[PDB]
Parts: sequence; structure tokens; C-alpha cells
Amino acid sequence: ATLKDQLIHNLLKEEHVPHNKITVVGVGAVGMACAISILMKELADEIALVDVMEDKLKGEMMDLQHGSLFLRTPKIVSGKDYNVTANSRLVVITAGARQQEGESRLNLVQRNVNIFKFIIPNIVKYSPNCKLLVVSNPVDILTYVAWKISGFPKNRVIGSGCNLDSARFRYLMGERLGVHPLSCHGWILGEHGDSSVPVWSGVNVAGVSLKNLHPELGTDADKEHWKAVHKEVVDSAYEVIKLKGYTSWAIGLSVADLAESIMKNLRRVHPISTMIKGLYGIKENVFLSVPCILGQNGISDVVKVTLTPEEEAHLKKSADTLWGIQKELQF
Amino acid sequence: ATLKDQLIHNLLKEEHVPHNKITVVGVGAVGMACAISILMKELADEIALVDVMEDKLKGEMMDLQHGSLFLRTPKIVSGKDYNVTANSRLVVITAGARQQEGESRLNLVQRNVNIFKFIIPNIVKYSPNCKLLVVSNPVDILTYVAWKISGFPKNRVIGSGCNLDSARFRYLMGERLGVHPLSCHGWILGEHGDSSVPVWSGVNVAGVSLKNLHPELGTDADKEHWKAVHKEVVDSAYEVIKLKGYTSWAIGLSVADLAESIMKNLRRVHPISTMIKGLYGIKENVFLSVPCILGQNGISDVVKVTLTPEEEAHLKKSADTLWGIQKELQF
Amino acid sequence: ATLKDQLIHNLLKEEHVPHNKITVVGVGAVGMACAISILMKELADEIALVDVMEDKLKGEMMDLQHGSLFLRTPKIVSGKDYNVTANSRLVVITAGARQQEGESRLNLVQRNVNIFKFIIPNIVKYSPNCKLLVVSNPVDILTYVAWKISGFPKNRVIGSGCNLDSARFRYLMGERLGVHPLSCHGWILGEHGDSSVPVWSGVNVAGVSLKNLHPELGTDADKEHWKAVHKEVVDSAYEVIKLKGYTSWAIGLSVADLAESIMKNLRRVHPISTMIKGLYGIKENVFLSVPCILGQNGISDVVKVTLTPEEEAHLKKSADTLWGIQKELQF
Amino acid sequence: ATLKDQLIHNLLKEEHVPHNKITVVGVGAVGMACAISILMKELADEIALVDVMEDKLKGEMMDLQHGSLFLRTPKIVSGKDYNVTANSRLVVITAGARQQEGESRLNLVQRNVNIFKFIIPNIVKYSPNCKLLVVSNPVDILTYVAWKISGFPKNRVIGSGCNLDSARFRYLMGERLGVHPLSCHGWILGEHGDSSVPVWSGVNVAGVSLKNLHPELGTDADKEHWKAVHKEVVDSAYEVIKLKGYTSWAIGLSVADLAESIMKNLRRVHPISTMIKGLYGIKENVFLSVPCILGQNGISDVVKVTLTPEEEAHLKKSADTLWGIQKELQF
Ligand SMILES: NC(=O)c1ccc[n+]([C@@H]2O[C@H](COP(=O)([O-])OP(=O)(O)OC[C@H]3O[C@@H](n4cnc5c(N)ncnc54)[C@H](O)[C@@H]3O)[C@@H](O)[C@H]2O)c1
Ligand SMILES: NC(=O)c1ccc[n+]([C@@H]2O[C@H](COP(=O)([O-])OP(=O)(O)OC[C@H]3O[C@@H](n4cnc5c(N)ncnc54)[C@H](O)[C@@H]3O)[C@@H](O)[C@H]2O)c1
Ligand SMILES: NC(=O)c1ccc[n+]([C@@H]2O[C@H](COP(=O)([O-])OP(=O)(O)OC[C@H]3O[C@@H](n4cnc5c(N)ncnc54)[C@H](O)[C@@H]3O)[C@@H](O)[C@H]2O)c1
Ligand SMILES: NC(=O)c1ccc[n+]([C@@H]2O[C@H](COP(=O)([O-])OP(=O)(O)OC[C@H]3O[C@@H](n4cnc5c(N)ncnc54)[C@H](O)[C@@H]3O)[C@@H](O)[C@H]2O)c1
Repeated sequence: ATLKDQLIHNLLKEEHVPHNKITVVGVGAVGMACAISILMKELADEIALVDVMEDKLKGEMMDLQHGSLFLRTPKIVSGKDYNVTANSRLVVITAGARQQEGESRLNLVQRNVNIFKFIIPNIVKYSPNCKLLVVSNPVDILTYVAWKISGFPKNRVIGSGCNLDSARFRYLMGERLGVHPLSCHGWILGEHGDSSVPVWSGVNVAGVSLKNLHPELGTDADKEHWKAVHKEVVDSAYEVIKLKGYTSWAIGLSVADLAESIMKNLRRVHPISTMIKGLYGIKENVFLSVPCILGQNGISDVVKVTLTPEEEAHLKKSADTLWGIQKELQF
Repeated sequence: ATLKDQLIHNLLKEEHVPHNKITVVGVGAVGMACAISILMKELADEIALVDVMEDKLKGEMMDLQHGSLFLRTPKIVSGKDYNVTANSRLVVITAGARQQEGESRLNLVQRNVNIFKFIIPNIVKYSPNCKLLVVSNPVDILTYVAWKISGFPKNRVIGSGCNLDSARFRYLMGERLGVHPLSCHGWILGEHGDSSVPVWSGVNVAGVSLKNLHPELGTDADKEHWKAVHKEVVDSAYEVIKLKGYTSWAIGLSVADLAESIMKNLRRVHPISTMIKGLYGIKENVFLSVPCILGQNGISDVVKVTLTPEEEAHLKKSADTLWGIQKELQF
Repeated sequence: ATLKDQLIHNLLKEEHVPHNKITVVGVGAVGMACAISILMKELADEIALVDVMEDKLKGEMMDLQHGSLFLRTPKIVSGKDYNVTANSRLVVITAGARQQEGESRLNLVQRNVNIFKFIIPNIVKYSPNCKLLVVSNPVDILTYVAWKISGFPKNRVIGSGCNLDSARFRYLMGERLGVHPLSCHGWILGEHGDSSVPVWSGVNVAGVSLKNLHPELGTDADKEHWKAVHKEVVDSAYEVIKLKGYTSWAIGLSVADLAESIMKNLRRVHPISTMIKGLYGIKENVFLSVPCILGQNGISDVVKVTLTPEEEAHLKKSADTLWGIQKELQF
Repeated sequence: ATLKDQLIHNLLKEEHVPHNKITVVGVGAVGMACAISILMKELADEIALVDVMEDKLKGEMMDLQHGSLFLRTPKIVSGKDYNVTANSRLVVITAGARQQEGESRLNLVQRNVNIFKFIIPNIVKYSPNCKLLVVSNPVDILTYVAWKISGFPKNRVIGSGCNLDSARFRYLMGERLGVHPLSCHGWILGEHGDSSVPVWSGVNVAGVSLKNLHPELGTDADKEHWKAVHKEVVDSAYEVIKLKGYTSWAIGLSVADLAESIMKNLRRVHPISTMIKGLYGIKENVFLSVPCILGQNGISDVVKVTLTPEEEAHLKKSADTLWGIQKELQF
């Protein structure tokens, strides 16, 4: 004689298992900006939230659930134990220490490497066949770290990489040309940091190479100082951090972007961190951003950008900076 | 080396298996309406189209394929064959004859049962676990036929029903009260045809019962003629058929709504066709629309709506009307 | 010639005037939640952000601007100034103090009225025709203050109200019955706070009245404790504040829903804060939530819900509770 | 004592005027594929349908309205008199005679020029400040025709042009490279017909010019026959027409694309028909496809593609073919 029973006549029961589950590790600025972005884009039927902060974790779960009416993701769960993570198609990693004002992402390696040695084994135990998306900084170094501990194939370990760096670039080009960013094509390759390489030789609007029209564009001295557009891409993190304390909206938006190409299997090209041994005459185990076709299996192919010698030389420079760190860890 | 081999460095092969595959059976006015509507709502990662008319088929496929840039469903395929439908989560059957001007949907029964006798075993064999969504008319009777041939549990054999008739009802109510269809609540149960029941005991705007404010509302011969709204619902198909020859945009929207609740496992309540033996004093195996909770497994529950004696009377005469045609068992 | 002049041939200048401009006043947790949610629903063609904290402001703007590639709102601007808010169709005011742990929203009244005294005339002067959406707490009392200072007709001064509390109610009901919030109907009217009224006379699933099946439902001391659901609604804010310190994702969703009905002129019914003098025996100028029909002009109509004697009693004590604080007229 | 009056307490009245109205002239295959696409993308708050076929017109209006529940465009209107069109932001023209099997779009000029002399004056009378989007064939010639009769500025008269041709191209490239079309950049310029020019010199994936890697790509004799990809772009219309009778889905999708860049003012680059006198050393009044930045004022800028002499020569050839027709009309 329960209200339920007078109302509803049961046929079936509580199957459980999700088809499109996504986990978000870390429910801080970035982790909830990832979460909100991915929920608004309707990519998951089940989202799992994990953090060591219990109170914060349950509190943000409840604020997302209160919003159920307006969403199309009917199961929102969270916990400290990784069992909640079970059978995730994708695991977004956002946990760890963040940059203080004027702090290099490279300073974070000791503290975040200790976080990863802890969580990687726990997430691979419950989801042996997930696509790992690393966001935590220094993201190129942590993506290697996840690869190294997880034991996964190089395709299922992705670092968010220069997806963000190239969106700010497009945005800055777009404002000089008076064209929407979607329409200015420009690649920011290498490290998601101070050593990123702009590929000047490939920047274009509607198939036209801005460097054939303006040979002075890029890695020099004279101009309309296009070079400073790469430099604001490099200082953009520092400046936003100095102004609000941290960055969150643009990375959350750039993670939903990748997460749509993985979940829908579109095979779109994105500058993301992947293993590059055997490609630019880089003979080591470096992870840095290259254009990669991203799908349901992760990184299925890498695009061999034609790079000039100025360009190819700042990419080797970015890749050495980076293995100078990586070699000292080996956990 | 191909231009392909120069441009792209391959890291994997693998088994391209669909996660959210939708099959549309019959590429006519209703099929393509369903198809476009499902593609614009980005519910599938692969859509498969089957039809007997080989040319029509290829043509609709190519037209949809050339709009690929504007969609997020990477794989669009067809065949006469059914090998192309494998591992579908849902299959929408729109194949068959439709009404000529002034023709009852019950009159198509004989021709459509003949095609269901061949299509169901070809479907049931290649997607053992799909949800069958029956749109072909008379929808109630083909849903029962589909069930019967398939061997599937009832949870997984859904007729499109009064989802559409309720939408039309809400629209019309909407007009009169000066509020969007979304804020006008009300259900059309029973046959998706001339015998459908308006449930005036339940029509409301914000929780207030219109039958409580105006006791003469509807199945009353008295003053503002709310009853003429139900006659417009009944008549609406006949009327669009006399003006454009067929109906398509409303039912393609109506099917993608449904499709949405199933793929995302929403657990929303839809007036759809299901087996109502046991409920509302119905002793025969007939299919008709009753409010059902829809999810990744099909109908998991039926809501027991509390009908007035006159509304129950009218539902029973609706099941009595379908059973009369249903003793023909030509399969 | 610039690279710009070589690449692009200009055909026009013109007056870039916004058609769907939205202003968010206050770039705190609630403001940015509202902002991202409105940007992902692509409701505006230009969004303007105003705050007194100059750095925070620039920072949030730049973060949102760097995600431009992933949005469809081409112009994102800010200023401390209010010249930036010109010709807005809607303005969302989220500026002010929020609750500390265990603090009543009524306690912020004094501090928020002091800021409304400066912000309203700066808003009212540059968008003579905008719709004002008040989110700042106590929302009911600031909506009345906003009205009073502005000189605007009541149609165009909206408090966010119980839209949120109804969402939370539907969520909780949802859980218990095993259906999505969207198919559970029910309203929280009165104060957006401790005095809110559950309208149990109207809670339904598919037109059936839960109070009809279970007469003991709610404002009854009897058996399954549906009344504890209302206490969780009342308590939910306090509880997320004790766990994460503030609430933000639910109200940003809740505001974009509202925003949607206004920009598209949907004529949907939302429980929002409006002037209820005349209705339900209310003799004083108080603002509280009642079901309202929302459109391009603001509130065009109020639905007269038929309250049980105990529900009316409770609404009146809710207006009696707001009026007690409302005789303070410090403006 | 009407139901309405007991239910709703009126505050305001029936303002009317829309903010985002779109008209669709012609409710045939293309016109309703435009309509459905534009409604699903939620671009208008008001859609106006116009046709001389009265029955068909009212019938498709009703099928769209029946679908109101599932849409976010609350006013759907239609008529034979142009008064319904009043104060449209955008007017999509799809009316006219279509290609029979093996028929050139150039054969349609006599019959469609008579349609335009009739409707242009009627649409400019009611919407003096609309953006005209011509879809009817031969679209380059009709866009000139609308320009010439309307008296409008060259920015507010757009022909759908090679937006479709470039999407099929991207699609065909995408299938050879195994990359999503969104990621293969390739421009189809000139006439939306048999004389279209592929700009081989600008085709790329992630900033890399396929012609520097494969100099043989394009307008020759030897290869992997990339040249046949342009040729299937040219025969694609004929083949779909031969298979289903006409084309509709891809153009409807490509019209919603342009219509979003106009309505949201994104300033995106699109290959569309515009006046090109004074640009490729073309000294006459030709309308053909060029990359143009499209916004709320229409075509605000044209992008000066760097073209090779093979390329620049097929573009002059396309532009002469076209003015050989145009010069014989002069109405
Ligand atoms: N890759 C990119 O572009 C990008 C961009 C911006 C931010 N960042 C990075 O994102 C990371 C997070 O920044 P943020 O603002 O959200 O930080 P935050 O302080 O707001 O949140 C970090 C979260 O990590 C959690 N955490 C710590 N140990 C954990 C463990 N074992 N398991 C789960 N969670 C744990 C915390 O409790 C905290 O809630 C930083 O490393 C940062 O530099 C990356
Ligand atoms: N349930 C609803 O509300 C409702 C709404 C509208 C229409 N319908 C029904 O939709 C069905 C289809 O309507 P329609 O306008 O698209 O008809 P249509 O003639 O446009 O298309 C029907 C198609 O079915 C295909 N078909 C026939 N037999 C087949 C077989 N064995 N295998 C594969 N394909 C086969 C045809 O070849 C044709 O392409 C009709 O039965 C109609 O009455 C139902
Ligand atoms: N109505 C609802 O349901 C509800 C929901 C949640 C929160 N709120 C209310 O939202 C309001 C904002 O909450 P919050 O978390 O974002 O606070 P917050 O402190 O995060 O941000 C408040 C912001 O207001 C700005 N501000 C203060 N005075 C201003 C002025 N004169 N001009 C411009 N900006 C000014 C601040 O500088 C700060 O950026 C609080 O009053 C809170 O109680 C309402
Ligand atoms: N530009 C492109 O890529 C493109 C692509 C494909 C189709 N086409 C064109 O679109 C046009 C329409 O093709 P379709 O399949 O929809 O044709 P259709 O036969 O289905 O419909 C044409 C509509 O034009 C209407 N019409 C005729 N005179 C009219 C008048 N004064 N006012 C309003 N409507 C009038 C008709 O009544 C008919 O409903 C053709 O010219 C065709 O070649 C353009």
C-alpha cells in the first residue's frame, strides 16, 4: 500500500550498467568546469566524481544533482573509493597541486607525481579499457607518468596538451583579423607551457598561408609584431592566474571538445600530448603536443606536420627541456 | 608512399564497434523525418538505413552523407541486407503502406503484417538486444505483431502510440490557454486512431485540474467545447493527409523524443503502446497507449492512471475496437 | 598595406548592434555559473559582465574569451562602468553578500539593499527596456527593492524565486518514485527560504494526484514521510554551504532555464518572484513565488493555483514573514 | 466565468513583435528541409512560411505546429500574402522550378526569373532591412537577379552558393584520408554548378598543404586521381537526383549553417555567392562563390584567396560562362 505501488506497476528491474560513463577525478576549479561543460554537451549518461576531500565532493555532487531537472544525465555519483569509477569509457584527471602566482608548471612535478602513483593503479583496476585524459600540470610530464604506471597502450593515454594553447592563439588571431576563431587556423605545438612552438608556416584563413603573404610573420625581429601573439599565448595562464587566481572556463570547454571527439568517435584532428618517439628525429620517450586524429579508441593516428627548420628546431628544444625532467623521476 | 602515408602516421587498426547505433527501417517520408531528427539531436554514433527500394536508399544515404560537415554522427550506412543493422541499441521501423485520403489506419493491417513477417526475424537475428520502436500503422496492432514474431520480452517492443496524439493535444490546449505546449499537461491514451481517449480527469496547468475549475470540461455536452479539442486530435492526421498527402515532421520529432529517453536512460513517462493485459480490466492481449516509464531497457514500468468511470469505459471500448481487428492472426 | 588589407577586402563598417544581449551583474560564483550556463545554451549574441572588483572581472572575462572557439557568442565584454550594458534585453543581478554558514538569507537584506541603491539606476538608464532578473538574496525582498528603485512596471522585474526550490523538490520526488525530475510535477511557492510552501494538492506524475492516492501525503503527520522531502528542500542550501561553502551550479542552470523562456518568448510557467497584492488575500506589497507565465516582456500573467485551506494559510504566513522584514524601507 | 479567466490573471497583453524572425519562401523539398534544420538549431523565435500552393502550405504549417512540444520556436505562421513576412531579419528563398534528370541548372533561368520578378518586390516591401539568402537554382544568376530588383546593398543579398559544394568536397577528402570532414579544409569556388573550381593550392589537414607533399594533386593527368574527387563533387547533384529525384538534406543543413552565422553574427568565413566586380580582374557584374566573412549585416568582407594561374584561369572561365547568361536577361 505504498504510494509507489499504487502508482507504478513494475515490469522490469534495476539493470544498472551505463553505456556512456565518464569519470572526473578531482572536483576543484578545473574538475567542476570539466564536469559542467561535459554535462551541458550531453556526452554521458553517467558521471562519476572522485576526490579525497569528502565534504567538498559530496557538496558539489549535491549542487549538480539539484540541477537534474535541466540536465540529460540521470546518474550523478561520487565517492572516495574507486569502485564508483567502474567501467568508465573516459577518465578525466584534474587532481593535483596548481600554480601559485609566477610559478612554473614544472615546479608541480614532485607533488603531482605522488598523486598519480596513487590514483593511476586505482583507476586502471576498475576500468581496464578506459581512455585516460590527463589535465593536471605539468600535463606532458604527467601524461608520460600515467602511461608508464597504467601499462596501457599509447593510444589510450592522452594529455589535454595544446588544445587550450591553440584555442587562445585562434582567438588572438581572430581579433587581429576580425574573423571568428573557428575560421583562423593556427597550431600551437610542443609543451603546454613556456617552450610551446607556434607553426607559423601553417597559419591560414580560408586556405591562404599568412606567411606567403607576409614572409616576415613569425620567429624574428621585423613587423606588425605577430610574434607577440605567440608570447601572449605563453603569458595568458600567468596573467589570468594573477587576475582571478587560477584558470578554469577555457580548459573545461577545451576538455568537453576532446571528450566529444572521443565519445562520438568523430576522428577529429587536435593538438594533444602523445608519445612522439620515432617522429621528429626525437629518439626518446617524450610526450608533447602534435596534431592527432582522436576517436573511440583514443589516439589512432598522428599527422606529420611539415615543419620548417626554425620550427623543427624549437620543437626539439621543447622536447629536450621536457625529457631533462622525465629522466630524473623513473618511479 | 600514398599522400595518406606521408601525411599520416598510423598507430592502430581496430574493430570500429558502435556504442550508440540506431537503425531506421524504411527510408520514406516518416523514416527520413525520424532520421534527420535523430541526427540533429546527436543521439547516435552510427545510423543504418534499410529499405527494399535500392535507388531511393542510396540516394537518401548520399544526401544525408554530404551534410556530414554539419552533423556529429560519423558513420551513415545502408543496405537491403540487414547485416548493416548489427549491434543496434534501437531500431525504428517505419516500413510499409500509409493511408490514402480518408483511409482508416486499421485498413493497412493486412499489408503491413505481410512485411513484418519478413523484417522482424531479420532484425531480431542481428541485434539480439535492441529495443524495437514500431511506427508503421496501425501502430498498436503492429507492435503486438512485432512482439509476437520477435520472441522479445514486452519491455523491448514499443509502439510510438499517443506520444504524438498527446503532443497535438497539448499544442491545441496550449493555443486556447496562451501557454506553450510544455506547460500544458494532458494525455491521449488508447488507440493511436479514432478510438483514442482524452483523459480530462488529468489535464492541468501548474498542478491545477481544469476539470476541477470547469466540471463540465470535455466528455460533457456543455459550453466552451473543450471536447472539440479531442475531435481535432482525432481528425488531425486525416486533415494533414488531405492537404499535403502524408504527415512526417511531427512524428519524426515525436520519435526522436522517445529515442532520447531510451539512449540516455532518462526514465521519462510517455504515453506509448504496450501490452495492457491485467490493467484496467483488460482480459485480451492488446497493445495500446498508457503512460509508461521509458529507459535503456525499454518500458520498465507502466503508471496506473486513475480514470473516471466514463474514461475507463472509453478505454475498454478502445481495446474492444482493436481486438475486433486483432482476431485475424495471419502470421 | 597590412597583412589584413592583403587578405581581406572590406565592403562595410556599421554599427555593431546586439540583438540578444545579456548582462551579468556580479562575476562571483553565482554570476559565472549563470554566465557559462547562458553561453552553453547559446542564448545571447553578446554578454556583458560588470563587477566592482576590477581584476577578478578582467580575469573571468579573459578566461571566458579564451574558450571563444568553443562557444557561439562572438562578443564578451566587461567594465566597472555600465556604459557596457547598453541595450541589454535581460540583466541578471547576482551582486552582493551571500550567507555564511548557518545564516538566514533574510540577514543579508541590509547589505544588499545598500548595493541595489547604486546598481539599479545605473542599469535602468542604459537598457530602458530590459527585463530585470534578480538573483541576490533575500531574492523576494530585493526583487521588491529593485522594482521600487527602478520605476519599472512589475512585468519586467523578476526574482529567480522557487524555480530552484521546485527543481530540488522534483529531484527528491524523482528519487523516491524512480522517474526523472522532468516527469514529476510539483511546486514550491512563497519565500525562497525557510517559509516556502510545498503545494501537495498539485504534486503529480502523469496527471495523477499523489494526494488523491495517499490522502495522508505531506502536511500530514502520517506514514512514509513525504513531508521530510519539503524539509530537505528547505535545508538543501544550508547543507551545500556547510560542505562546499556556497551553491552555484543549480542556480546557474535554473537561471539559464528562465533566461531561455524570456529570450525565445516561450510563454512557459515558472514559480518566480512577483508582486502578489490582490491574489490569495494578500493586502501588502510583497513579492514571492507563484506560478507565472514568462515571455519576451517578462511576466505577462500569473496562474491562480487552487490551494487547500492549509496551503493558503501557509502562503499567507510566508508573505507575513517577508512583510515583517520588509518594513525597514532603507532606500 | 471562462476556464481561462478562472485560471489566469492577466497583467500584460499581446505584444507581438519578434526579435529573431526568419521567413522561408517555398515550402517544397528544400524549403521544408531548410525549415526543419533552422527550427532544430533554435535560431528563430518566429518562422513565416510562404508558398502559392495553399493546401500544401497550410498542411506543412500544421505538421510543424503538431511538433510544437519538441521545438523552441513558439510562433509558426504561413500565408500567400507577404504581410506575414513583415520584419524578418532573414528571408530564405527556395521557390522555383527544379532540375529534371540530366537537366542543367542553367535551363531553369526563364521559369525562375519570372518567379523572382514577382516575389522580390513583395518581400522587400515588408522587410526593407532583411538579409536575402537565395537558394533557388541557378543560384548565382538568381542572386544577381534579387540584387538587381530589390535595390539592396551588395551585403544583404547572398546566394547559398558553394557552401554545399565545399561540404561534399570535405566529405569526399575526409573519406580518402580517414579524417572527419570538419578537419579537412578544401574550397570549391565559382559557380554552384558544372564550372566550379577546386582550389587545390589551399587544401590541407592541420595546416599542411596537400599540394607541397603531392605536387601532382589537381588539374592534370597523373596520380592517385584526386582530380576525380572534384568531378564527383560536380556529378553529386545529378547522381542524387537520378537516385531519389531531388536533393534536400544537405542543402537544408548547409542553409542552417549560414543562417546561424547571420543570426548570431559570428563572422565566419563561407564560400557564398557575392558580387565580384573589381576582384579577380573580372570587370563585370558577376555573382559567384568566394570566401566571405558573413554576419548580422550579411557579407561584410570578401577574403582574397591567393590563386594559382591554373586556378585563377578556371575562375575567369566560370565567371564568363555565367555573365553570358546574365547579360541576355536584363528584366
Ligand atoms: N592542462 C591544462 O591546460 C590545465 C589548465 C589549467 C589548470 N591545470 C591543472 O589542473 C590541476 C587542478 O587545478 P585546479 O584549479 O582545479 O585545482 P584545485 O585546487 O581547485 O583542485 C585540485 C583538486 O585535486 C584534488 N586532489 C588532491 N589529491 C587528490 C587525489 N588522490 N585524488 C583526487 N583528487 C585529489 C583536491 O582535493 C582538489 O579538489 C592543476 O594541476 C593545474 O595546473 C591544467
Ligand atoms: N505512428 C504514427 O503516428 C504514424 C505517423 C505517421 C505515419 N505512420 C506510418 O508510417 C508508415 C510509413 O509512412 P511513410 O510516409 O513514410 O510511407 P512512404 O511510402 O513514404 O515510405 C514507406 C517506405 O517503406 C518502405 N518499405 C516497404 N516495405 C518494406 C520492406 N519489406 N522492407 C523495407 N522497406 C520497406 C518503402 O519501400 C518506402 O520507402 C506508414 O505505415 C504510416 O501510416 C505512422
Ligand atoms: N536566489 C537563489 O537561489 C540564490 C542561489 C544562490 C546564491 N544566491 C545569491 O547570490 C548572491 C551572489 O552569490 P555569490 O556566491 O556569487 O557571491 P560571491 O561573493 O561569489 O560573488 C559576489 C560578487 O558580487 C560582486 N559585488 C558586490 N557588490 C557589488 C556592486 N555594487 N557592484 C558589482 N558587483 C558587486 C562582488 O564583487 C563579488 O564578485 C548572494 O547574494 C547569494 O546569496 C541566490
Ligand atoms: N542552391 C543549392 O544548392 C540548391 C540545392 C538543391 C536544390 N536547389 C533548388 O531549390 C529550388 C527548389 O527545389 P525543391 O525540391 O524544393 O522544389 P519543389 O518542387 O519541391 O518546391 C518548389 C516550391 O516552389 C514553390 N513556388 C513556385 N512559385 C512560387 C512563388 N511565387 N512563391 C512561392 N513559392 C513558389 C512551389 O509551389 C513549390 O512548393 C529549385 O530551384 C532547385 O534547383 C538549390
